[PDB]
Amino acid sequence: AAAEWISQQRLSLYRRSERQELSELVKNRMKHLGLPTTGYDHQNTLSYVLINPPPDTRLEPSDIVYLIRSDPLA
Amino acid sequence: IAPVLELAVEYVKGYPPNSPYIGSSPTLCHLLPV
Amino acid sequence: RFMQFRAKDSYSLALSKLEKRERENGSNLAFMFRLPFAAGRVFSISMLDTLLYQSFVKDYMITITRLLLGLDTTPGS
Repeated sequence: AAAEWISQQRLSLYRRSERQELSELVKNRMKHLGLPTTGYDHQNTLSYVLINPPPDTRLEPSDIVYLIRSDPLA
Repeated sequence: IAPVLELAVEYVKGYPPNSPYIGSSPTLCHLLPV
Repeated sequence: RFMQFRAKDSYSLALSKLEKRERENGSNLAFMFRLPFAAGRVFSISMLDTLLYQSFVKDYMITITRLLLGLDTTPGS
């Protein structure tokens, strides 16, 4: 009855995506090198730089404001 | 000839573990047990 | 033609004339009657170029070849 199990994996490997292929390649190399697979567990964002925006622009969350901090020793 | 009908060490069989590259189609192969 | 070359061989030397006639009639398969190729002793990767050019007209051609070669494995094929 092993052929039934073989067919199960065969459909699974055929249905598997490229992300799973890339994910398994990293994990295969990690166990070969001895590193735990967990912790390897995508970038759905768009970022840009605003040079000197007007004083009326709204502050959104996760915003990073470039600062020129004065010399602490002076 | 019968007519065509209108109506119908030993090796393990598995997939090679370490795929060398991405896109290598997994073929069930004759594999060494170890 | 230089795969298994018998210089003192009238038959293989006569195949040269046949391939020149086929090359005369504009045949793209002129190497076809060389004995090593017809026997499967030689092939060229330039056939893969023709496979890619053919796919402009036959979008199934690359898939069919890999199915025959086993390069792609579809369940039930």
